[PDB]
Amino acid sequence: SKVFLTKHYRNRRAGDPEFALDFEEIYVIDSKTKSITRAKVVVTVPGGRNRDRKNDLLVIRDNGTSFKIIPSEERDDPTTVIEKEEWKKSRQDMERHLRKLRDFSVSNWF
Amino acid sequence: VNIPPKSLLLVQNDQYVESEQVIAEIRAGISTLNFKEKVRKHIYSDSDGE
Repeated sequence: SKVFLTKHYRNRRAGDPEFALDFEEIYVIDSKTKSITRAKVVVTVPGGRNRDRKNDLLVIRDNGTSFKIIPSEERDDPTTVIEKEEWKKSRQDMERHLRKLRDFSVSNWF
Repeated sequence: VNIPPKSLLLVQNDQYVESEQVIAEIRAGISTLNFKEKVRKHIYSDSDGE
């Protein structure tokens, strides 16, 4: 559905001993709207431009619409995010089911 | 919520209602099969008199 084009750092070749990727320049290609736009990346990492671009991690969420650059030390294991999303959806569904009872608004969620 | 062709609203304006209470009836606007059967129920007097 979407194709991401990540520009290399300083247009270096893959065989270069110091290779990197530039996440600030990513072009998405939509298939439903026949459009090719840019990615509104949100760089949240201490260091600025002086920080070497070898410790980074682009996290993509919300159906390929949210981009965040974070260091590779604070990453999340797959089970963690799976459990997070499952817990959020399950809590939303549980609050929906219970909202239709007369004893609501006087209850507590333990 | 409401249904346009046939809605029978059993409630009044500014009326406090609780959950799972019947508010309207769709009235099953779709026509029922026309097999009309007419039956005769008899009222029985409970006490004696005129």
